[PDB]
Amino acid sequence: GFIRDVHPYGCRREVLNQIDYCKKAIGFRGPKKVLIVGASSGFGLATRISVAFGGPEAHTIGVSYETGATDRRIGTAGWYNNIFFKEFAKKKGLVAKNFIEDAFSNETKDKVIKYIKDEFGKIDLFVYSLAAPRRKDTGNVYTSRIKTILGDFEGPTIDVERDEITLKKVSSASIEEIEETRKVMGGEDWQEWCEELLYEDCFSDKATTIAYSYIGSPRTYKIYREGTIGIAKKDLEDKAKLINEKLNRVIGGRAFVSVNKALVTKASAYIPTFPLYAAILYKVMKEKNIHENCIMQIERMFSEKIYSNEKIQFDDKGRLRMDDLELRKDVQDEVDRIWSNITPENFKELSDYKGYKKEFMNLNGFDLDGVDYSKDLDIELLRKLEP
Ligand SMILES: NC(=O)c1ccc[n+]([C@@H]2O[C@H](COP(=O)([O-])OP(=O)(O)OC[C@H]3O[C@@H](n4cnc5c(N)ncnc54)[C@H](O)[C@@H]3O)[C@@H](O)[C@H]2O)c1
Ligand code: NA
Repeated sequence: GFIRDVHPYGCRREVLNQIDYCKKAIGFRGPKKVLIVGASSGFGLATRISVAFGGPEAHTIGVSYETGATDRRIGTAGWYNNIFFKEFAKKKGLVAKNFIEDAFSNETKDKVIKYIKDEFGKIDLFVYSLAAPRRKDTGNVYTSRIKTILGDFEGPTIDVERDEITLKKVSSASIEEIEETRKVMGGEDWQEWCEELLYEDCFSDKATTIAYSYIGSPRTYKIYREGTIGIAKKDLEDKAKLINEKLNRVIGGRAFVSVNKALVTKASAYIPTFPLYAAILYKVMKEKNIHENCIMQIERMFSEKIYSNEKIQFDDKGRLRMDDLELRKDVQDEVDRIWSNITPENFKELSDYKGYKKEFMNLNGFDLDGVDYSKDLDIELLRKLEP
């Protein structure tokens, strides 16, 4: 029998690589009691590692939805990340709790809050960053769709299995899809978490909460500012204000949206035009030593913009812009320069495809220096592993 999409110890190592980046950094202080929804991967994971080993030596509750190994299956990356982060966190004497539940349901929130007042203590930083393809409740099921609102979006995607470009297309969304996508990817559940945490008295005074977005360049506005994702994110952005206002009154805190930069996801892999833009961008930004990955993105966000000596610099919209380096004039030009020369035949050498692909396999624990791949694994060893 063979591994599939996830390597369990490549996952250990990847978490560890991000921990080691954090341990070595200039270090910051601020949060001590931290709640993350969507803690098992991407920014949730990086945020969790950045607050635990960034030097705040903070305690964390991760909410995430993942499954593990049975005698037949191997389980998800996020599942293993949760386990290894616990392991490495307890070894440092920090609390890492794991609720592996549906975050959208009330009986989950009640589990979480119940846990906070009883054992954990007042949360000082709340990060909401779950990306689900679907939601529940009531008893209805809403599905998230990546679509336009008018016309078509076609552009190149990257087939990492076959190292080639494929032109893929995205059509227009029905009114209800526009609406299901807003229930999933908008800031409603965020808002409801926030409120229930506030009134059940779980926010430390001046406490902070973020949610994460993406804006992109004009090339992708049809999708990210105009489409079903853009409408979901403009809703999220809107709820940011309605919470900033509240927590500022009741407990003197703040809420806001952080606009992250272009990163390689699985879910970003089959949106048109973005895989290729990001691979180009990766090159551009590497030949300017300003490329950042997920953990550098978050480290920088905390130790320079949120929890630094200086005062917090917001955009003209109440949004923290961590895509500031991505959207710099010189950088965008160079992408637009390279874009017009890219072909299905030469793309591998005009964009940082290598790095783009490396970063894909790494999410899943593949292609990592520090791991023995030809080695075999034991299924009974992975199942006994618990969060
Ligand atoms: N390039 C991009 O398209 C791009 C760039 C920057 C930011 N983003 C934004 O990044 C944010 C996070 O990106 P990511 O890479 O961190 O995502 P990710 O997909 O890696 O993270 C998903 C998290 O959601 C958790 N989750 C999923 N369903 C859940 C559920 N039902 N209940 C509880 N938890 C659940 C998952 O367990 C996981 O923790 C997203 O909000 C996305 O919009 C996207
Ligand atoms: Na996340």
